[PDB]
Amino acid sequence: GSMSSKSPWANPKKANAFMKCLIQKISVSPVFPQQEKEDMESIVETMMSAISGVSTSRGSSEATLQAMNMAFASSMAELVIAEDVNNPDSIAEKTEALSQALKQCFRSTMGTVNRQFITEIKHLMTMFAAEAAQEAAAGDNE
Repeated sequence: GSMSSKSPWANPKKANAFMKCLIQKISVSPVFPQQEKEDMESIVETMMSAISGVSTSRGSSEATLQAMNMAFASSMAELVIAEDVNNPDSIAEKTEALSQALKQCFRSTMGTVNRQFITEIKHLMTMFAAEAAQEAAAGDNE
């Protein structure tokens, strides 16, 4: 909103709602296969496990905020890499859906249209996928 506290992963309570919001959108599987849902479910449990590992409930750290934020993007990026190499067309549709999901999820949580996280996530996702794709292309050379 006009004035809102920037507590993305800082507050697990809102983090859970934010994550579930994005997770459920993906779980809809309108274009992506339900196979990814099972992997995603494992990722969600792992991310929650990681949070538990970081702290039982009370505790915070800059390392955690950055590592977990990067970790969420990295896990999605890994899924993106597989889809990108196998079929980049899917990525275009998938990113459009994700863009919509991010906008709706952020507005439904923090209610802030900051695209700093979106830009960072997209940048890392594109950078990681691009690098991976180049490696995949190099591996599958002629």
